[PDB]
Amino acid sequence: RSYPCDEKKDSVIAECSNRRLQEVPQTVGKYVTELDLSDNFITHITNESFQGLQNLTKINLNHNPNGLNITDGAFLNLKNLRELLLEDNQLPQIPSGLPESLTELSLIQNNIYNITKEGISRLINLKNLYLAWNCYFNKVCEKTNIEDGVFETLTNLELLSLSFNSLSHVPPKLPSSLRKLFLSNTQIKYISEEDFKGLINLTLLDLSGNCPRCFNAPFPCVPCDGGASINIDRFAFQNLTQLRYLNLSSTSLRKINAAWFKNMPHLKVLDLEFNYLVGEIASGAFLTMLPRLEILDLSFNYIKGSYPQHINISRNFSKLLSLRALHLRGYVFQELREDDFQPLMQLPNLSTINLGINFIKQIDFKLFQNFSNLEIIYLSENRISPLFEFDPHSNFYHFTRPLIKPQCAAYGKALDLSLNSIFFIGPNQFENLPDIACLNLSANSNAQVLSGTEFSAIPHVKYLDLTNNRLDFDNASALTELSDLEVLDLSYNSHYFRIAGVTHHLEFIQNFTNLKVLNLSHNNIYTLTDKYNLESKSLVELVFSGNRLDILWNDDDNRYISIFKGLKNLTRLDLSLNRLKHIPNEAFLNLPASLTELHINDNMLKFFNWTLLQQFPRLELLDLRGNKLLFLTDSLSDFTSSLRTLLLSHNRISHLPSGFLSEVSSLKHLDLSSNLLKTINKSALETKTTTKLSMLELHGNPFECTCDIGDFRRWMDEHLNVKIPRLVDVICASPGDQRGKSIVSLE
Amino acid sequence: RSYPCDEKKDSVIAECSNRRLQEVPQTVGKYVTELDLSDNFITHITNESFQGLQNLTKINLNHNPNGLNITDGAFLNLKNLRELLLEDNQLPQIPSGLPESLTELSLIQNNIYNITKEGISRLINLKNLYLAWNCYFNKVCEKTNIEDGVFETLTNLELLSLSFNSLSHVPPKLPSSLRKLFLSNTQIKYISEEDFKGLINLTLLDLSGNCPRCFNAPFPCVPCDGGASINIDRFAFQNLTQLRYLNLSSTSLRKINAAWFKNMPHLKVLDLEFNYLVGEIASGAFLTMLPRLEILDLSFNYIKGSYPQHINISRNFSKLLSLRALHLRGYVFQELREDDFQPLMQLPNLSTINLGINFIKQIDFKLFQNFSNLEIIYLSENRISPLFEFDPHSNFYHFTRPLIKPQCAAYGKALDLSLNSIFFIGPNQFENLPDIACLNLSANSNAQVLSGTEFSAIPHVKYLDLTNNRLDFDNASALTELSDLEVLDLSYNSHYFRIAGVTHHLEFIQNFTNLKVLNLSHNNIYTLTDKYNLESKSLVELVFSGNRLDILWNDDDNRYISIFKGLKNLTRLDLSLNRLKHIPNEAFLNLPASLTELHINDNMLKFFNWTLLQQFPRLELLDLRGNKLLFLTDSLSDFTSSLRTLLLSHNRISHLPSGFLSEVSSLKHLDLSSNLLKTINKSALETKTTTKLSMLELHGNPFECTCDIGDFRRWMDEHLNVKIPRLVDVICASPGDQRGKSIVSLE
Ligand SMILES: *[C@@H]1O[C@H](CO)[C@@H](O[C@@H]2O[C@H](CO)[C@@H](O[C@@H]3O[C@H](CO)[C@@H](O)[C@H](O)[C@@H]3O)[C@H](O)[C@H]2NC(C)=O)[C@H](O)[C@H]1NC(C)=O
Ligand SMILES: *[C@@H]1O[C@H](CO)[C@@H](O[C@@H]2O[C@H](CO)[C@@H](O[C@@H]3O[C@H](CO)[C@@H](O)[C@H](O)[C@@H]3O)[C@H](O)[C@H]2NC(C)=O)[C@H](O)[C@H]1NC(C)=O
Ligand SMILES: *[C@@H]1O[C@H](CO)[C@@H](O[C@@H]2O[C@H](CO)[C@@H](O[C@@H]3O[C@H](CO)[C@@H](O)[C@H](O)[C@@H]3O)[C@H](O)[C@H]2NC(C)=O)[C@H](O)[C@H]1NC(C)=O
Ligand SMILES: *[C@@H]1O[C@H](CO)[C@@H](O[C@@H]2O[C@H](CO)[C@@H](O[C@@H]3O[C@H](CO)[C@@H](O)[C@H](O)[C@@H]3O)[C@H](O)[C@H]2NC(C)=O)[C@H](O)[C@H]1NC(C)=O
Ligand SMILES: CCCCc1cc2c(o1)c(N)nc1ccccc12
Ligand SMILES: CCCCc1cc2c(o1)c(N)nc1ccccc12
Ligand SMILES: *[C@@H]1O[C@H](CO)[C@@H](O)[C@H](O)[C@H]1NC(C)=O
Ligand SMILES: *[C@@H]1O[C@H](CO)[C@@H](O)[C@H](O)[C@H]1NC(C)=O
Ligand SMILES: *[C@@H]1O[C@H](CO)[C@@H](O)[C@H](O)[C@H]1NC(C)=O
Ligand SMILES: *[C@@H]1O[C@H](CO)[C@@H](O)[C@H](O)[C@H]1NC(C)=O
Ligand SMILES: *[C@@H]1O[C@H](CO)[C@@H](O)[C@H](O)[C@H]1NC(C)=O
Ligand SMILES: *[C@@H]1O[C@H](CO)[C@@H](O)[C@H](O)[C@H]1NC(C)=O
Ligand SMILES: *[C@@H]1O[C@H](CO)[C@@H](O)[C@H](O)[C@H]1NC(C)=O
Ligand SMILES: *[C@@H]1O[C@H](CO)[C@@H](O)[C@H](O)[C@H]1NC(C)=O
Ligand SMILES: *[C@@H]1O[C@H](CO)[C@@H](O)[C@H](O)[C@H]1NC(C)=O
Ligand SMILES: *[C@@H]1O[C@H](CO)[C@@H](O)[C@H](O)[C@H]1NC(C)=O
Ligand SMILES: *[C@@H]1O[C@H](CO)[C@@H](O)[C@H](O)[C@H]1NC(C)=O
Ligand SMILES: *[C@@H]1O[C@H](CO)[C@@H](O)[C@H](O)[C@H]1NC(C)=O
Ligand SMILES: *[C@@H]1O[C@H](CO)[C@@H](O)[C@H](O)[C@H]1NC(C)=O
Ligand SMILES: *[C@@H]1O[C@H](CO)[C@@H](O)[C@H](O)[C@H]1NC(C)=O
Ligand SMILES: *[C@@H]1O[C@H](CO)[C@@H](O)[C@H](O)[C@H]1NC(C)=O
Ligand SMILES: *[C@@H]1O[C@H](CO)[C@@H](O)[C@H](O)[C@H]1NC(C)=O
Ligand SMILES: *[C@@H]1O[C@H](CO)[C@@H](O)[C@H](O)[C@H]1NC(C)=O
Ligand SMILES: *[C@@H]1O[C@H](CO)[C@@H](O)[C@H](O)[C@H]1NC(C)=O
Repeated sequence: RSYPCDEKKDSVIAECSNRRLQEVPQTVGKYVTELDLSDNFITHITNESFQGLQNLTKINLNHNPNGLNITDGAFLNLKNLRELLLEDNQLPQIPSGLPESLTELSLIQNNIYNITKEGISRLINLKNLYLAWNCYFNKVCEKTNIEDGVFETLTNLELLSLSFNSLSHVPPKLPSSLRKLFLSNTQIKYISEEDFKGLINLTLLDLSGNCPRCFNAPFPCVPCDGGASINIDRFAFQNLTQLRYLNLSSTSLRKINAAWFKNMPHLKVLDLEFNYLVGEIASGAFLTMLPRLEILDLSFNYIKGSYPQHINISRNFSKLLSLRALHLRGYVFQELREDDFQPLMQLPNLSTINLGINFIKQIDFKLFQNFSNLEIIYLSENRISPLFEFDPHSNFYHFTRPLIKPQCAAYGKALDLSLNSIFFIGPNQFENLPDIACLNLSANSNAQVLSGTEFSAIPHVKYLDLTNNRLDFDNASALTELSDLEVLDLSYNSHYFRIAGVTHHLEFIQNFTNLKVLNLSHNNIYTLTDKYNLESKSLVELVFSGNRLDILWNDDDNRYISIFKGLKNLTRLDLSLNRLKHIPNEAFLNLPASLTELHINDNMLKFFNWTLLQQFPRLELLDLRGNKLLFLTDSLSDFTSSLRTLLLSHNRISHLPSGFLSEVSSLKHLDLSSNLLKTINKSALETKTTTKLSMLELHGNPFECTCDIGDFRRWMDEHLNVKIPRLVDVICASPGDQRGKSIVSLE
Repeated sequence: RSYPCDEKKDSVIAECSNRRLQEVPQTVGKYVTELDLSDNFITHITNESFQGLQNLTKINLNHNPNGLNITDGAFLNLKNLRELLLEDNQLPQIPSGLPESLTELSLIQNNIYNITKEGISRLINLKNLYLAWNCYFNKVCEKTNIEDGVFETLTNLELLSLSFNSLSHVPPKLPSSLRKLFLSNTQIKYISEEDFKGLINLTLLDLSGNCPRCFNAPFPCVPCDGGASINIDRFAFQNLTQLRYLNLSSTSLRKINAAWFKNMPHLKVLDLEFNYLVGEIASGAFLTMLPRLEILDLSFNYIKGSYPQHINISRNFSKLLSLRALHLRGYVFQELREDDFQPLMQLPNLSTINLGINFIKQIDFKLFQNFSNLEIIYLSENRISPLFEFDPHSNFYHFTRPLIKPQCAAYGKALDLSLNSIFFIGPNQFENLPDIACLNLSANSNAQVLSGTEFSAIPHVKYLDLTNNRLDFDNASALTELSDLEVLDLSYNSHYFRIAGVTHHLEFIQNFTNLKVLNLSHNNIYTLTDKYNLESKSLVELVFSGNRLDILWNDDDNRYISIFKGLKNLTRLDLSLNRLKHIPNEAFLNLPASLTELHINDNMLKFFNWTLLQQFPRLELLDLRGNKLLFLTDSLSDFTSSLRTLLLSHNRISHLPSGFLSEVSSLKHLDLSSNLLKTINKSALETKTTTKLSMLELHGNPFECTCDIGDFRRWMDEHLNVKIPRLVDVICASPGDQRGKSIVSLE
């Protein structure tokens, strides 16, 4: 049994990260090809650390310890080591005597201020070299010395990242093999005609954050004198004929030279965020030179102190024939009129329009249907009313998550109006819109009494997000015009639900013949009007977490005893976070017999009636994590032949009954972590049959490592293929001389 | 080392199929959850076959042997057996005493004519039961007796397949749990009001092939008397409110009762192929009752002997608001005019139109751009000119592969004009078309001299399929108007290439700045005009199989010695099937130094100069399978530190040199199957280092199983994680007493 790592198997990974290791383990399998030792407490690497492990092609030593001392030549023996990750190790230098086999080396987030021939010029197979984020913001550090011609040797180098270092000039003598060159936030003020003249293979150039626009910066930001623009020679990009990505965000551009793009016939992504380009947006010649451009980001180009009535888009936007996505967040303007987006309306592939964070107060919605074919109309975070801190592997200037959840966007055209002030829905709000399938009205503080007409103009919504509002369910016909609805999210509408004296009608749920997923979480539901039962022939999943089943199922009240029984198709039910101390037997018995997955985690349960599992013959997963359960039934084998996964972590169990690990015929995964087990008896292991488990989780119990643990230790050896994860965290609490050892120590 | 099965690891599969096993192996790992024993020579199953293997949830015994004798209660001990596959085993009955744990049982393609309570009524957890294809066509077999109420017990049954059995009537007493009911080709002539009256959960109903349309059938086909229609009671489908799929193909329908669909508000797929519905296509009321229908298949509804001028589509097609795909193959008509498809033109989601196999002679192509948004215009196999045999798990009436290759369709709008008679391209052929990205002109016997203007009206093609034509490359500007082209398929244009006295100009390949993949296979290329070199800065993959490099690289001719050198970006090169007996050193040396993958398989090579691998430092895969190589270099370790996979199966190698399995630092996968190895020496195994292999293939060598094989056998035990597949086929050829044993036998 592999220790302290967990092995996964076109290569074999030893997962050994975040395990408190104070040394490289000397027990790595000889068949391992990738070794992850990140996030431990390792302080020395030498030539003995990985002795003879010639199958290792990748080693991850990021974030050690929690500086890392690597001797000269420590890795030199590894003849096929290709990838070495040494991020966030407080290194003062590039380690010497690295193996010539390397194709990827990462030294991100260290204290390296000297890039030398001695450290890298021998690494002639290098393909990707990451040196970003060694000297930046208000760190105490030195300007980076790049030894003249250090990279010139590296004739296979395709990616070089030097961002977030103090460089002052583009390094000379770069190899023409480069494809991707990242020089963001390097304090370069001037790009010469010579800087990139031989980089005829380059596909990506990142010059962002040189002469930055520092107003309202979320980091320590140092502008060029006067807040001046980066200075880019007219001929700087003359031979960059392979460029697809160009990042000039936060370079304090006021002017774009259209002829910069004369010899980039492939440019596909242009990032121009956080500049001063309102004037170029209105009249820019560069827009005519980009007929293959797919993504244009012009976000945060606002004029400080200016709140113009309208956005001013050049007619030359009509020449962006391949455009797919246009991001215009943070331009800052009051009203969007149809005439204002005329230049975009014939572009055949413009599918995403992003107008987030513009403080727009009014939109002429009819305009969107006159575009050729929008699929994402993203208007989140405006003012519409009724009609180390930075991840070095992510984008610095924006989030990269999808604008609209993929599960909602998969249904078809999407309109996102979240985080505005559309506090009620008037009879004309959705007039003249495309056939919207995905609608987001989250966080509009909406208090509407939905009554069956409000979405009549967009009646084919399939995924509706009404979260974080204050909906008032006073009318049983709410939402019944949406006949095709499949997903409804009503999470965080507690406002009226918490008030006993107003009405709460959830009758409408029965009207949907296509509804599959319903989220009622965090509504503080404790009382309903007239009809006490939820009913649906179609619903498969109900999330009811964060409500008050403790009240609904109070022992003095019989009204809600079948609240979910009428969800005749239900397979997944989440009752977590409902303050439950015990469930009435009759209420448990009235849960739908169709259930396969039942979550009751994070309640306060001291009692569970196991016998009632006899009435759920399709139940595969039962989650009771995070409760106060003091004991387990001794008869689970009599109550289920379907249960596959039983999650019981974070309870107060101190004894495992006879047969618990063997007798349930279908049980594969049993999580008993973070309970109060001191031992596991022989009788628990085996009765008439032998275990069918494939995973048993036990970390965080106070095991007693006397000879009384001997039967379980022998059982572990007889049953190697029962995975017990985190053996390093399956720790003797006693006796004193064994405290802190994994139970897997001692004999 | 697991034998005779190969183990793969949320479950562990023992792959044990097609290994000539004459008995269930008694060596299955106790941790195995799915056991595949299909396609062996097993003839008996008893209660000893799977004794104690309580982790088995799935067993596949299909196609044994190559009848299978299963004793009463043989599987009864397995308490969690869920899936049992027993297809094509010549069973005369349902096995008795099957385990109550079963949720899936397949008895497809047996000799079972009796469905009895004794066999199935105890299986109350069954969810899917397959009994199809036990009595059909001209098999000698009996009508199926279904014991009254046999399925009524099965209150969890969701899928029941009885197709291709002689049933005569729908069985009574079906459980209302059913979701999918397949009764294709069951000789049922009449559907009563009672037949499906309680099936309120049904989503799929398959009644195809009852009262079949037998003209030109590719199987023995028995029509209803007179060729009459199936007889479906008006109220037959009255309660099938959950139906999404309805298959009435080949039921000899002339009339569709529109009110059959009155209570199917969810119907999504309607299959009506091989009927007599020309009159209903022209005027059918049913088209108004299907506003959620996505796929309509009306293929092969032609009137025998009739070749009308035009197709006649009802205006009611305009009511099919959700339609995505319309299949109208085999209607048979002469000309497609714009007025004829008016009813389809406003449907917003109609993305696929399939008019295959109509013998259409003329098309008004401008019509397609007036649809709302077609993405697949499939006109393959028409007459346009210049302007057991059946897989029981597939569809019986059509192929299910995508109409257009997904790699071509991923680029955008697709027009497939393959298998017509467009034998030259005139100046107006592609006028008035949408912006086509994927164009298929395969198999039009096209002899055009392409000259740089023929695709001017559709200049943004990205994936062009010109295979199986007779292109005449007399003009160096061919195809140069397609500036965005990324994939070009010129396979099987040997016609003019085989003629020495006509010109062959391939200069144009250099003009494409986006070209990634070029297929020149099967062109019999042996001579080019003026320029002897292929050149491209962008190309990554060239397929040159099936040409005459043997001639191009003849020792008396220096003209083609750098033919591929100018493909400066190339990583994948396929030179298979070029009749090569030896490659000139200088020609091998002139292959691009960028190569990662090089295929020279299926030539006639007796010589390979291994030393020349020193000039390919990115080479990862080398494929030399299917040649005549008599020996291997002894120095491969000196010639490469990049080679990962070396494929040498089907050559004539009889000795492995010292260090072959250990000394190449990067070599992981070595295929030496089907050579003439008698032994593997100690020195081959290990020299300064020890093996880095993770896979070694050795099946089909004539091994000598004397004590001289002892060093290799010990090495196999020391190196368990070097996978040697198919140990059953790694067979002693000698001595006589060991012949036929796996080398893994004997000590
Ligand atoms: C409707 O609009 C709301 C508000 O814009 C969307 O809420 C946002 O949803 C995203 C995506 O899930 C949340 O980001 C994620 O958060 C977690 C951190 O807890 C992280 O694991 C992910 O990496 C990701 O960043 C975001 O915080 C949340 N914003 C707010 C204010 O709640 C919602 O997704 C939209 N609905 C649809 C259907 O698109
Ligand atoms: C309200 O309840 C729904 C239903 O549970 C929540 O949406 C669901 O959120 C889960 C993630 O918690 C999604 O599952 C995940 O899907 C991703 C992408 O396929 C997968 O990679 C993950 O491993 C996991 O399976 C699930 O798809 C999603 N369902 C739908 C219909 O969107 C929703 O987030 C809840 N709302 C609030 C405000 O919490
Ligand atoms: C352009 O049109 C031609 C002719 O219609 C297409 O050729 C056809 O391609 C399909 C798909 O690959 C072939 O089917 C496949 O064949 C093999 C059997 O060898 C099988 O492995 C697959 O399961 C599949 O059935 C088909 O035989 C072939 N037809 C002919 C007459 O050659 C071609 O794919 C079209 N090109 C594009 C880009 O879509
Ligand atoms: C002419 O040469 C091209 C380039 O090799 C051939 O198309 C390629 O065919 C291979 C299959 O042999 C495709 O790879 C396969 O892709 C599928 C789907 O992703 C994957 O599941 C398989 O495991 C395998 O990777 C490859 O995608 C495809 N390339 C393109 C650009 O379509 C083409 O078939 C050849 N033409 C003739 C007539 O043989
Ligand atoms: C996103 C741009 C930062 C400068 C700015 C503009 C505005 C705000 O902040 C800001 N915080 N609120 C506003 C409210 C109405 C109109 C303009 C703004
Ligand atoms: C696909 C329909 C089978 C009956 C049929 C019609 C025709 C053929 O076969 C057939 N084989 N060739 C034809 C040529 C021109 C017009 C009609 C046909
Ligand atoms: C680094 O570790 C080595 C031993 O591996 C030790 O001799 C040396 O003192 C350490 N270096 C520093 C700067 O602490
Ligand atoms: C530049 O790219 C080409 C492919 O067109 C390639 O052959 C060349 O090796 C690259 N340049 C280098 C490695 O300097
Ligand atoms: C629009 O997108 C489609 C699908 O990706 C592509 O085929 C087409 O060439 C694009 N049109 C333009 C003008 O780029
Ligand atoms: C709609 O779009 C077209 C361009 O496709 C434009 O000419 C026209 O002015 C727009 N119509 C309206 C009403 O804005
Ligand atoms: C709900 O609102 C509708 C539309 O206003 C109204 O006609 C109906 O009477 C109300 N429904 C109730 C009270 O159930
Ligand atoms: C909602 O469903 C009930 C049947 O349970 C029906 O009485 C009611 O009319 C439906 N309401 C609407 C507006 O469809
Ligand atoms: C029950 O759920 C499944 C899965 O979503 C669905 O196929 C079926 O239509 C549902 N049943 C009903 C009556 O709506
Ligand atoms: C379990 O539930 C049933 C009532 O439904 C009862 O017979 C048995 O007493 C229960 N156990 C407990 C602890 O209430
Ligand atoms: C079932 O598999 C587990 C490993 O997942 C193994 O330890 C156990 O012995 C097996 N049980 C039986 C009865 O074979
Ligand atoms: C089937 O095999 C059993 C032994 O397992 C044997 O007794 C019996 O004769 C066989 N049945 C037939 C019909 O051959
Ligand atoms: C019919 O489907 C429903 C879901 O709406 C389900 O509750 C019921 O169990 C199914 N019918 C059966 C099992 O007979
Ligand atoms: C058309 O398809 C889209 C995307 O799948 C879907 O949102 C929409 O509802 C469909 N329109 C109709 C009329 O079915
Ligand atoms: C084009 O399509 C529309 C329906 O969208 C139809 O009314 C019109 O008649 C068609 N035009 C031509 C020229 O066929
Ligand atoms: C190829 O054809 C073009 C168009 O016909 C013609 O103008 C040109 O002269 C020819 N190109 C040659 C012979 O290279
Ligand atoms: C094709 O490429 C060559 C340069 O190698 C150039 O002479 C020729 O003009 C190009 N032809 C066309 C039609 O673009
Ligand atoms: C070489 O190939 C890669 C992968 O397709 C591509 O990124 C690059 O553009 C190519 N180089 C040239 C010069 O076209
Ligand atoms: C391998 O190639 C080179 C010539 O390029 C030569 O030195 C050596 O003789 C060659 N070996 C054979 C067998 O030709
Ligand atoms: C490398 O891994 C193989 C299994 O893939 C193993 O048999 C061999 O002993 C390993 N070699 C070394 C040097 O550890």
